[PDB]
Amino acid sequence: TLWYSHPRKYGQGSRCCRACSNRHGLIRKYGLNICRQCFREYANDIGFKKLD
Amino acid sequence: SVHRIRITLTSRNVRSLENVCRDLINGAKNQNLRVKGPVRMPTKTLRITTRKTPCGEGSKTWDRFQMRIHKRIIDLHSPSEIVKKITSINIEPGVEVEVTIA
Amino acid sequence: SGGGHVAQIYAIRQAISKALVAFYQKYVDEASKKEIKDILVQYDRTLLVGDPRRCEPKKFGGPGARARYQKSYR
Amino acid sequence: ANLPISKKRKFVSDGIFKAELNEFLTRELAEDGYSGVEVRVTPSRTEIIIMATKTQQVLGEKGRRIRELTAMVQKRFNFETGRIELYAEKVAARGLCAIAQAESLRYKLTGGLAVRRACYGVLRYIMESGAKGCEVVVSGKLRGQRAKSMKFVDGLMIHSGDPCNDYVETATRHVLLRQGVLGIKVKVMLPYDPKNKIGPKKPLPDNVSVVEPKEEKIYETPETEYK
Amino acid sequence: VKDIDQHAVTKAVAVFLKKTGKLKVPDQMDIVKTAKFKELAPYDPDWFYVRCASILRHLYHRSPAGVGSITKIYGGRKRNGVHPSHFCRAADGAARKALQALEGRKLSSIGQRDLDRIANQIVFKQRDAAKQ
RNA sequence: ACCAGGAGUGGAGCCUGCGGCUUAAUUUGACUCAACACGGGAAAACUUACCAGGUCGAACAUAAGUGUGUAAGACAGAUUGAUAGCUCUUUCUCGAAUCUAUGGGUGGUGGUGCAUGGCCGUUCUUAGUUCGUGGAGUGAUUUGUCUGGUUAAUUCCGAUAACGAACGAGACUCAAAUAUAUUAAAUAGAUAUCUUCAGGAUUAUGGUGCUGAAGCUUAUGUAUAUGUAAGUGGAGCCGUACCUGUUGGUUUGUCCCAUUAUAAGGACACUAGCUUCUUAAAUGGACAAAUUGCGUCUAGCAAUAAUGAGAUUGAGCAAUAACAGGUCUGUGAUGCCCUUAGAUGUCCUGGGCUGCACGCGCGCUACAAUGAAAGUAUCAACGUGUAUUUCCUAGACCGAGAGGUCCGGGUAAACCGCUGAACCACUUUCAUGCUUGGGAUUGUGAACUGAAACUGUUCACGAUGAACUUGGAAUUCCCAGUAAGUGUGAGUCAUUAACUCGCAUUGAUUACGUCCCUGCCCUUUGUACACACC
Repeated sequence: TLWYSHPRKYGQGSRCCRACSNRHGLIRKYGLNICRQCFREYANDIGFKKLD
Repeated sequence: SVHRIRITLTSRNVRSLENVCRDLINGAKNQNLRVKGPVRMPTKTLRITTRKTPCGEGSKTWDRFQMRIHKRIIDLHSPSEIVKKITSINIEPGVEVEVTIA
Repeated sequence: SGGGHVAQIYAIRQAISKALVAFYQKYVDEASKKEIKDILVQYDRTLLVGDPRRCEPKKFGGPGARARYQKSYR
Repeated sequence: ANLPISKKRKFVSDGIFKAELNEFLTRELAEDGYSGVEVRVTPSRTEIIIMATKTQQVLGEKGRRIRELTAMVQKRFNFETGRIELYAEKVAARGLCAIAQAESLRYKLTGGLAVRRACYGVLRYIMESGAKGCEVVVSGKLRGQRAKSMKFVDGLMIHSGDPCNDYVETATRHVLLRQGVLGIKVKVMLPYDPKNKIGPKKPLPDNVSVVEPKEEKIYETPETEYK
Repeated sequence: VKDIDQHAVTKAVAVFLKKTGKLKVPDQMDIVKTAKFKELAPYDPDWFYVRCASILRHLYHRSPAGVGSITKIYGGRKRNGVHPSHFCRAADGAARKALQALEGRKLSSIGQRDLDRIANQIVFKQRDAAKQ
């Protein structure tokens, strides 16, 4: 209610980090939301074998 | 009167995508379900690249990652009274059947 | 389709060359197939040398495939 | 439930789904030795086959731990109560999967720096369960202040190629040391062919086996009766 | 129409409707720069409605073609804003009212055999003109 | 790493990396190679860790009011940035978690990468590591791992002094060339013909042709077109088929039928559209006795044999011992230390990270005649796109524009879209004149995104035209669909790309080596070499 600003619906803030709650390091715009320093540990089991 | 139920099938593993033409389509063409053969689709490849390294300081290249999921479509010129049993058998891990009702 | 303002005109040559070679194989005459080949193959201007030279995947550190921008203070 | 979601976003939402189920299950069933999950999304029911070792405690009183499993995700993902069925299956060849063996090393390293009786015995049973190659390392502080990295190899670890894209099985374990920290990384190399091996892959990467040439009766006399 | 390329033919047709009173002159025609990239106004107006010859191939092969699908892909050789160049929409405006200059749905209903065959008779006459 | 070169940058403009400067604070990490368009770092605030004002409360037994209100909230005027009953002049109030001084735990983008883990980079465009048997030797450790041949290769041969050693490299993983020869289409359709959209006389003309045809105007009805006459004018008119073109279906074709209409059932071509193509799901695929005065019989370059194919062919994966490399600010990985109602935490209001006499690096904008202009011709592809959040867009409409409105499509080989991309190519306009080249600067309104813009949100219009004509010493990358030009998409996104990840088009000179120089890989080799010439 009081003392809670930021109508978040524009930009990054605050639609951030469905994997680590770390707002600065997100990769989002496919549907991943993995906070890609939390991707190499979390690459399996979500597909994504390397091929070249 | 007669229905044309066109059913998409997809999976990631091509071997299961090769498994389904071994068992499903011949259990229906034995009784004239009008499969019209394996309707393979182009796949949906996706490549994501980023910094592979937390604190990526040095020779600062990237890591590539790939994904391939392939589709193969089975349409049939047969009504609804025949096609409920093929939805029960055979079922495979990671295959997706989509039959429209309403 | 495809090609461009140069390379699309190229593929006419392979089409117009082999159009005679298959109509002469199965429909007209063996020596008619033979008389259209020996005139070509003297130097042939790659009318049938379909080199599969294609665009190569790109790499990192460059603006091109086999390029790399550099001088990180040598 | 049913969404108008794109199929490429349908497929990745499946991958992010199973990326969370293993999290608390490693957090909870590390003592029972959880290894694996197989998920199939069937019509009218979603079947999830969890692979765990100590199956006599994954159940609880009148299915107390069983109904604990269904209590997890039907409020986490808020899906329909009735489609979700979870079952923890006893793994076959517990010394062969060995990822729970790495997990129990945390339960083995609480004996006060027993590299001889326990960590040297880690490499015993995986050879007693018959691997051609295996690996453990210890990376962290041992015997004092400065950290020391020691290797424990026994076998044939190739580090490269599609057999190494298929034969190995990774396991990274951060166990909290009394002083500060310990990371544990184990690797295994498995005999994919011989025993039953219906679905590891049962391949052969390069090993060309050549059969007996079957020497022949070169004369081949008639001895012909006319029946 | 499937005769010789309309480098000269598009010059020809732009005067022919200009001869028959169907000019239908624009209002800011000395002001317009046909896009937010250009730095000089054009010399005249006849080059504007030359794209009836395009829709003799674009209604023929592409589609019954709207205004937005036309002008964005139309007229691109563009050097945009200086650091660095991009690609833009060419900013049609008043040429979406060029159907009044000609008088599931179709854009020009008279250019099927009534209007375009006369232009095809012109290139057939230009075949006789270029015959010597 | 050169040479033979090429394009460059280092000059100019500008944008950012960072120092320096300064500031309330201009948060900060990282110093060769391997910090320097990196922490995806393209930040108004948020992020943010920075600075300046504020702000929350969080355990426990103890314990003492008693429930004669321990509290908790607003008006009111101060305080405010707003209302913050945060405070409070003054008012009623659900009052009970008994709101405790006390255990202490909680939290942190606090400290430390000289506490580590994990991860990554280099050591790695090379060719090396290391174990069970022995004979070397008092031991260190050597032998194995070679004198040679050859290899990208510790790659094999052969000497052969463990071999049966084991990895590494090979090998396997991916990517368009490859018989549709086999089943395969809401991709695409080849086609075939049905057609319809029909010029021409390319055709044959039948009616017709100077008799007024074709064409031309006026009048008004109908709601201006058309009708007609007059007007009008002096050769053509109208119809067919051939030619060349829209369209619609040709799915087991036609006519059947059930059906509202597909199929067969009924017959015919007996195929009145089939699978070339895109798509593979597969085997195929230079699959190498490939011919060659055989080299230490062993791997005689030879291009040459094929005729999709003289590798279709590029990355990914990468050891051993390690280094005080990188990070505790990726993290509810985390030791230790720091703090805890007066917070570093946390949420609000702000600023700032963008501040500028200065150093620098990474790139784009040009320095114009292989052009700047105008049009015209007319070409891709990876991809891309909205369900619980407003994406992709088309279609009409308005507007110098920017953009605005209306009806749509598309959760997607399906709609955007067959995305009908730029540079080129084609007539011109310019006369080389810091010039119409080059667009920094700076006003101005016009936009628009977002609650909100001001070394800036970007975009419009019409003004403004600097610097700079090839860039000192220097120094970058690179041998084919490559360099390089020239673009699109993706990524960060409400709006902001000049970078970043691949896509695609256009398409060179020159090398087809050498061991000088900076390099690097282990064989003999002197040494005082050691923390290894720093």
